[PDB]
Amino acid sequence: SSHKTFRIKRFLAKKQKQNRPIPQWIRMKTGNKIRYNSKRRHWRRTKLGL
Amino acid sequence: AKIKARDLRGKKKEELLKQLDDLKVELSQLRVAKVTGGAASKLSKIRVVRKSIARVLTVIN
Amino acid sequence: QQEQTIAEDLVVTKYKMGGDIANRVLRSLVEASSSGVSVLSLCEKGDAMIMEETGKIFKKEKEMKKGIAFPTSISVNNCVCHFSPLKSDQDYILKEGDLVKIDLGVHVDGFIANVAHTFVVDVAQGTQVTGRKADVIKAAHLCAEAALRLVKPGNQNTQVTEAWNKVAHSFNCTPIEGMLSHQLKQHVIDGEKTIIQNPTDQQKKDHEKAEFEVHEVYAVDVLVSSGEGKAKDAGQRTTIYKRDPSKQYGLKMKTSRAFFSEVERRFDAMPFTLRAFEKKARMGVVECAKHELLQPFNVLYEKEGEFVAQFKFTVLLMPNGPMRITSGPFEPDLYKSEMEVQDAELKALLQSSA
Amino acid sequence: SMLRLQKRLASSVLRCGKKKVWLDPNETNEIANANSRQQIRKLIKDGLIIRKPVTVHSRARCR
Amino acid sequence: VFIVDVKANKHQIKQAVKKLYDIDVAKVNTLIRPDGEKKAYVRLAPDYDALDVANKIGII
Amino acid sequence: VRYSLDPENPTKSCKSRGSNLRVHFKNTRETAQAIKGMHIRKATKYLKDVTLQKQCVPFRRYNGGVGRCAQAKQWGWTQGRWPKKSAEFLLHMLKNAESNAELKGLDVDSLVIEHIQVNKAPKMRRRTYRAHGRINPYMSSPCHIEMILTEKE
Amino acid sequence: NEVVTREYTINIHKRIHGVGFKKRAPRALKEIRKFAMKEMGTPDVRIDTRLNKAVWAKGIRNVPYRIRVRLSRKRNEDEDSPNKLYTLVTYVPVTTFKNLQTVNVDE
RNA sequence: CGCCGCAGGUGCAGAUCUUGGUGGUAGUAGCAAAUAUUCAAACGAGAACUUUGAAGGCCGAAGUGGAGAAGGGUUCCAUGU
Ligand SMILES: [Mg+2]
Ligand SMILES: [Mg+2]
Ligand SMILES: [Mg+2]
Ligand SMILES: [Mg+2]
Ligand SMILES: [Mg+2]
Ligand SMILES: [Mg+2]
Ligand SMILES: [Mg+2]
Ligand SMILES: [Mg+2]
Ligand SMILES: [Mg+2]
Ligand SMILES: [Mg+2]
Ligand SMILES: [Mg+2]
Ligand SMILES: [Mg+2]
Ligand SMILES: [Mg+2]
Repeated sequence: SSHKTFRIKRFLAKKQKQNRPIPQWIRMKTGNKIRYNSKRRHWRRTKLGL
Repeated sequence: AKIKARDLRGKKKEELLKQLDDLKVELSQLRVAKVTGGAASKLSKIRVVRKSIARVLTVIN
Repeated sequence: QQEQTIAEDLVVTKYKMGGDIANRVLRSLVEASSSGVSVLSLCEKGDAMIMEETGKIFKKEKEMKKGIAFPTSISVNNCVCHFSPLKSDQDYILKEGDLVKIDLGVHVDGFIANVAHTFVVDVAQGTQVTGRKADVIKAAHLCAEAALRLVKPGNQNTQVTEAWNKVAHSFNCTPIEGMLSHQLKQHVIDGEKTIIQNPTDQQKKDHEKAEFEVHEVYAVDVLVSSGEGKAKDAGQRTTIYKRDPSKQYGLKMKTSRAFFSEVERRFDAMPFTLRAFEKKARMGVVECAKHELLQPFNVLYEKEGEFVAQFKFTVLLMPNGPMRITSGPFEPDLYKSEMEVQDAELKALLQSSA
Repeated sequence: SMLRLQKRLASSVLRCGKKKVWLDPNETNEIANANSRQQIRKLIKDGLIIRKPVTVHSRARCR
Repeated sequence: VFIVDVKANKHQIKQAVKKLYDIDVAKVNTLIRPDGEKKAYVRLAPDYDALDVANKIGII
Repeated sequence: VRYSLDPENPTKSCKSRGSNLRVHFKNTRETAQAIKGMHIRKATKYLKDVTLQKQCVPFRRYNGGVGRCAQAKQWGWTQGRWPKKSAEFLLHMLKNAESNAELKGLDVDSLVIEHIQVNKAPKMRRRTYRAHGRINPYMSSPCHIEMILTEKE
Repeated sequence: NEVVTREYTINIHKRIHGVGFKKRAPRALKEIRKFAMKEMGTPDVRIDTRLNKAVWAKGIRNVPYRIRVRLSRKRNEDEDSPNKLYTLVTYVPVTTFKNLQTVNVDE
């Protein structure tokens, strides 16, 4: 909602910031083994815990 | 051109605080250059100045 | 189709006076540049002399625009080119024996005339300049003489590139990586026909094959370093910008719109400098460049202790002989080198004159 | 090409609905260049964007 | 417009801008961005021009 | 790459190939059998006619529920259809094979489709929603196609 | 010549008979386009917007019984297109349809 | 891996067996609740579906309108693919 507490807004801020693709230069690191961010979250698919 | 802990140790509180202030104004300038494009040389000095501030503060404490 | 070519007598004559006005201001710059002078002072007086000379010329016709085609670019001992400080930027004082690289262009009726020359200020009488600096300027001038000889319809643009690479390898030096000469026509400085200098894989495969054609101008550039040829930036403000009329965008800034209109009024498509305004100019330029209305001409630094030289000039391509309209004052009697040229083909081209 | 932004901005500037916004079908390229409400105002002044009249609902029959 | 520490209040922002830029400020508006950074709109005094202050800061 | 049925001599032959092409495997298999053995000019004219619904491909093996048409009588069959997407995909592969023939330097006015094969590609997963809170698959059935054209006049 | 123009009258009532209410005017334009393909022999038929407005003048189900059109076969002027010619069909307002023949018309 | 001994979590067709994969069904059922689309043009490799214009219709102010609470959490807005 528009009305939110500071704790809720700060929780939503961190969830937003980590919902981004991996940098492309990660894939060139030695012994990488990581293809893409498997923890990507879409707002419509999966709802947040709170 | 760097700062080291050993040659900071003979200095007095006033000139240690002055050296802390000069590093802090340079770090703020580097953060300005970071958000205005800047250069790779200016971006890489951010860590150098940040470690210098930690070095001065460690000696002070 | 509507471009104007050099087949007309009046177009020929105004090129001759366009390079004449370019040569006399470069000559005035070289004499005036000495020890204890300010680069900002040189840029302003070199620009001011252009303004009054191009204003007093053709007093009977006051309709067609005349002005600067490239701002005075003075780079000394650490910068490649595209360097012109503002008033706020700290000045550079000229020490003894510094090599300086001066760029200067002037356009009449939309056709440009671009000249540039590298020289060392305050050459003492009775002495001889010796060092690793001795070879870079001399080899660059031999590139200018070579390109002057081999500019002709039928000689491919690639033959220019490996010839410059060959003489650079003769002097055990390398050019600046990926510098760009251009083919010139009316009201443009960035024609599609282009010449690459010291390429790599990326540049050579994005570059084009072309054959020299009659009735067109060539701003050919030699630019050789004494180190590795690599370049980058060191947090210095970009001053030279040029308007690209291909694209447009709705500017949402009042100061940027006023700045962009003043660019269109004075320097409609030719490159300009931020010195020609200042507080609002540096404000509107960023939001114009962000949406790519102006193409930045950034400053390029080599590593400390390296020295770089350059020459460039506009040569008209006319069938039975090409002529160099603008020339810089280079004299090989007062300047020698510790290594020479050892290729017979290079000997043939230098000895045969146009 | 697509003028969904320009119709929305024109309706807000003209204080009407998107029903009443008329964008010139022939000056499509000019209108597409307008990405600001002030550019929209310039096109409205120049006649490239017109506010259409209200659909007639006469009361003559009722009277 | 500045990005400021989320703990700083308007009085601290006002004094911090005044000290390390040597300018006088009129009022400070403050919001917290959706990504969690606090943003401060620091209006300058009428005799201070925000254009050339941003020039000497280096963000023009 | 490994084609099945390598050409009898790889000097008068050209090849083309596609993988994970998002067309129905069953429709494309029937279209491929229709143009197999055709001259390249005849196959192009026929595939364009299938799109225009002037000629049909006979559905011989995957004919469950396929309707009847008058144009199936051209073949010895009764059921036929006009798979537009299969015809377009085979027309792209025929243009690619024809350009490959020009690169090999062999004339394209005598090319004959001597080999053509449609294989099943890995399926792509989607979902459909059923009556009582159930989920069922909505799989796509893409296909690999390979063809070899050889000159004979 | 192939830049001929002619005025026809089309019995829309004849070609619309039996069509459902919500399809009568869409089918009238399909039949007008099919009429122009038959008479002028060009696959590219372009219905004029006045003609479209005339067919839909009385709504979707009460299409006019007769319409007086004019077929104009013209060169495409886009040789990149597969069609050398196209037929532009326009609307000819008339007060009555009695004794109206198919007529060749000038320019 | 053979031979002499030693020791087993030691042999599968089943268990509505467990996990994984794949068929026929089958190019089948189906993509049928709330009246409805049409013409021209633009962009574009490509247009029944995008955009603009022109028509014809619907919601009919207890709206298919304009705004909020809860809930969502960036879905908002530009640009590009
Ligand atoms: Mg939900
Ligand atoms: Mg607040
Ligand atoms: Mg059956
Ligand atoms: Mg059935
Ligand atoms: Mg369902
Ligand atoms: Mg359910
Ligand atoms: Mg067991
Ligand atoms: Mg088993
Ligand atoms: Mg069915
Ligand atoms: Mg159905
Ligand atoms: Mg109604
Ligand atoms: Mg509502
Ligand atoms: Mg949106």
